[PDB]
Amino acid sequence: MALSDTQILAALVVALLPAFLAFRLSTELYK
Amino acid sequence: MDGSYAASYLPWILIPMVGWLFPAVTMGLLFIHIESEGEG
Amino acid sequence: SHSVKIYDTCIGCTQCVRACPLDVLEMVPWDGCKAAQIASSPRTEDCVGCKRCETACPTDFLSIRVYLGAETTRSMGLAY
Amino acid sequence: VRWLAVHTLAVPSVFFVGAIAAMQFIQR
Amino acid sequence: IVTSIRYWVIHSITIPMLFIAGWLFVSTGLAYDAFGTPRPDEYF
Amino acid sequence: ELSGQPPKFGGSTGGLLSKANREEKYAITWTSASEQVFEMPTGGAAIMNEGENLLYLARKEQCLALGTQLRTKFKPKIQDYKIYRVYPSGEVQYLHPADGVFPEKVNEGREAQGTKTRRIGQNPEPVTIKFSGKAPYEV
Amino acid sequence: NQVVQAYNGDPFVGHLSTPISDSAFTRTFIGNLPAYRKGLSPILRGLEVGMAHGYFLIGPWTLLGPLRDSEYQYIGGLIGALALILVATAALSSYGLVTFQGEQGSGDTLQTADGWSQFAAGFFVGGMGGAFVAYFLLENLSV
Ligand code: CLA
Ligand code: CLA
Ligand code: CLA
Ligand code: HEM
Ligand SMILES: CC1=C(/C=C/C(C)=C\C=C\C(C)=C\C=C\C=C(C)\C=C\C=C(C)\C=C\C2=C(C)C(=O)CCC2(C)C)C(C)(C)C[C@H](O)C1
Ligand SMILES: CC1=C(/C=C/C(C)=C/C=C/C(C)=C/C=C/C=C(C)/C=C/C=C(C)/C=C/C2=C(C)C(=O)CCC2(C)C)C(C)(C)CCC1
Ligand SMILES: CC1=C(/C=C/C(C)=C/C=C/C(C)=C/C=C/C=C(C)/C=C/C=C(C)/C=C/C2=C(C)CCCC2(C)C)C(C)(C)CCC1
Ligand SMILES: CC1=C(/C=C/C(C)=C/C=C/C(C)=C/C=C/C=C(C)/C=C/C=C(C)/C=C/C2=C(C)CCCC2(C)C)C(C)(C)CCC1
Ligand code: SF4
Ligand code: SF4
Repeated sequence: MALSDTQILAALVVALLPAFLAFRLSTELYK
Repeated sequence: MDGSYAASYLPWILIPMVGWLFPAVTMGLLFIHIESEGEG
Repeated sequence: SHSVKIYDTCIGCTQCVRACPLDVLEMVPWDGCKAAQIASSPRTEDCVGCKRCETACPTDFLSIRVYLGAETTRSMGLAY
Repeated sequence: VRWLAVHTLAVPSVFFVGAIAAMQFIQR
Repeated sequence: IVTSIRYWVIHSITIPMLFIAGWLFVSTGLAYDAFGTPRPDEYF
Repeated sequence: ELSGQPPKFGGSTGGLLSKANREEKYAITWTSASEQVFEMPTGGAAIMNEGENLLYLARKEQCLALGTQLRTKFKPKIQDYKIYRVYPSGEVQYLHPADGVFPEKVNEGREAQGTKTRRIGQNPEPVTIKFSGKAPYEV
Repeated sequence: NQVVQAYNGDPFVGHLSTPISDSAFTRTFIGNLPAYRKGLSPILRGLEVGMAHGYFLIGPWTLLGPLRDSEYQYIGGLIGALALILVATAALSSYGLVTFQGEQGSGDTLQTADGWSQFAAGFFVGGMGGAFVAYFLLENLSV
């Protein structure tokens, strides 16, 4: 059966974390 | 435009942000940074 | 700005000085050649790196070399 | 009514987000 | 019909001017003055 | 300051721009024995006066091109041209000739700078001077 | 007789006198424009400039835009004009932020950070005013 919209929203919430980690890594590499 | 996939409203807002809001913001910030004088 | 270096193979032929259009080179007294003169580049901040000085040099390879570096308003030849 | 129920929250929120957006630049 | 047209017009007049009003309020020396928040220069 | 009597010119669009009054400009002065016609390095031809003349340009290369034209393209040659750099603050730095004698000829009192004591083939290898921020000619 | 001479008395500058470069009518018309007039506050300058520049932008989308066929035509033109004026204000603010962030002078009140910011704000509000008045003129009824 197809995905549920709650799954999509949860996927976005989960993907929030690698965004923050990537921002931190980029700022560290900028130094 | 609309589709039968779940959460069909997500493209309606996500695509304009990644097409207008995000590019405008990043080019604005980059233009500000690349022009800040001093501290070479 | 560009860097202009004169090596010890110069024969004091003065061609490089005349070929320079932005008045960067000069003839100074010397002893290592028959002509008893050598080339100097006191005003390298005005050199645009047009390589005319090298084109005028008659020695094997080049007794005068021009290395292009940081670009300023003068070295880029800008009128605006 | 629903009109007030939405506007009482909407009409200050845009003002406030514009304020914070400007503060994100006013910092020296 | 015309009702949606008026809805769009009313929502186009107000949102940009409200955002810019907030931006002007905090950009000038109004936010510090009204709310009592000190500007960074006066700090001792 | 400097002398005057600009050459009789109708002007052109190839002259100075904002940089002239914001970064620097250049001046060239020379004394000619006749009121004749020369070629402006900015496009067009201009009449230079009998006596002293002063001309403002935007680049040192233009001044030296005009100096070359003066020295070579006239039967009574001109050898007294002077080139100064005019800063936006009114400070004037005398550029060419440096010591008053032309750079093409040997003269005492020069410092002999920019000279390497080795051949171009004896430069140090790039690998040996790695992580020194200097190219082989810089050492 | 000669209508073409040096630009403002110095031939050596990169300009020439033309019947449109320094004519009396040219200087009078240019000098009285809102961006070049005398004794006008930067905020009012921006208001006056934005009014016209947002008034005239209502045109192309109303007649040529994708919604020109439907009744949602003048509304589409209005939305396009508002978006364009918003982006214009953003660009003006960015230019002001990046240009006059060094030393500040008051010889010209337009060429300073606070002056340019006031110009941008007035330009925004004038753009909205002009676009909306143009829509009110063009759009039928809706009242
Ligand atoms: C790199 C992988 C990748 C790529 C190329 C796309 C591509 C696309 N996604 Mg998508 N997406 C991804 C991963 C990706 N997705 C992931 C992991 C998720 C789970 C959170 C989603 C969730 C998602 C949703 C919910 C929607 C899209 C939509 C879209 C389409 C609209 C354009 C867009 O990306 O903005 C919107 C997409 C996002 C904001 C996703 C965030 C970006 C992901 C999470 C990470 C990308 C980082 C990337 C490596 C950065 C590289 C930088 C490089 C260019 C220099 C487009 C086809 C839209 C669509 O299908 O419209 C019809 C839509 O509504 N995506
Ligand atoms: C789509 C393009 C466009 C259009 C239609 C307008 C339209 C307008 N602008 Mg505007 N402007 C634009 C882009 C545009 N602008 C851009 C990109 C900028 C950023 C620099 C500006 C900055 C700006 C300022 C700062 C001002 C205007 C003003 C004006 C108004 C008066 C017209 C004017 O400036 O004098 C006409 C234009 C000139 C005199 C400039 C020179 C144009 C060339 C050199 C003409 C060549 C001469 C030639 C011989 C004429 C004959 C040619 C042919 C017919 C034979 C008018 C509503 C003024 C205003 O507020 O009015 C209310 C004003 O003060 N504009
Ligand atoms: C120059 C080439 C050109 C031209 C004239 C047009 C024209 C048009 N396109 Mg189009 N387009 C083009 C290239 C072009 N396109 C390209 C290369 C692409 C991408 C491949 C597109 C993609 C595209 C899309 C996706 C859409 C259009 C649409 C449209 C129409 C309305 C939107 C519009 O442009 O007006 C809006 C207004 C502007 C863009 C700005 C107006 C600029 C003004 C008029 C300049 C005036 C200067 C002034 C006169 C200077 C003198 C000043 C003096 C008087 C003082 C219109 C017929 C839309 C449509 O369907 O309509 C039928 C639409 O949805 N276009
Ligand atoms: C003076 C300011 C405003 C006035 C007079 C006004 C007026 C109205 C009116 C008459 C409606 C009814 C139309 C409808 O519900 O479809 C409406 C709806 C709405 N307004 Fe506003 N508006 C104002 C500002 C704003 C702003 C700044 C926002 C920002 C989000 C906003 C959010 C909304 C929303 C979300 C609706 C839809 C209500 C619904 O769907 O139930 N309003 N407004
Ligand atoms: C008249 C004049 C001058 C001379 C100007 C001349 C001769 C020509 C100028 C032409 C210009 C400036 C043309 C400008 C064109 C702009 C266009 C084509 C804009 C298109 C915009 C679109 C289609 C936007 C679409 C969108 C918007 C608004 C969004 O926000 C996002 C969505 C989307 C991409 C659809 C000068 C001398 C420059 C200054 C003087 O003050 C006034
Ligand atoms: C809050 C919330 C909700 C909504 C959440 C929303 C809306 C979330 C949106 C999430 C998004 C939008 C995620 C975006 C992710 C982006 C990523 C993961 C980017 C990764 C980049 C990487 C890995 C590396 C980049 C780079 C590096 C490392 C460099 O050094 C420079 C080059 C460069 C390429 C830049 C809802 C209401 C649902 C429920 C309640 C909670
Ligand atoms: C995040 C993300 C990503 C990335 C993205 C990107 C990076 C993007 C970029 C972006 C961009 C890149 C953007 C752009 C935009 C643009 C625009 C928006 C423009 C506009 C324009 C117009 C409007 C035009 C107009 C005109 C002209 C100018 C001329 C002719 C005519 C016409 C009208 C056409 C990906 C994919 C990985 C996916 C995941 C997420
Ligand atoms: C006065 C006026 C006006 C004008 C305005 C202005 C003046 C504007 C400006 C504008 C501007 C001034 C803008 C800017 C822009 C910018 C940009 C758009 C940028 C981009 C960027 C990019 C492209 C990036 C790239 C990069 C880099 C750099 C590095 C890293 C990588 C990358 C690639 C990312 C108008 C018309 C309105 C009207 C009237 C008045
Ligand atoms: S052209 Fe070469 S050989 Fe002649 S003086 Fe100059 S550097 Fe020496
Ligand atoms: S590169 Fe050109 S400007 Fe530089 S010294 Fe050689 S001839 Fe003169």
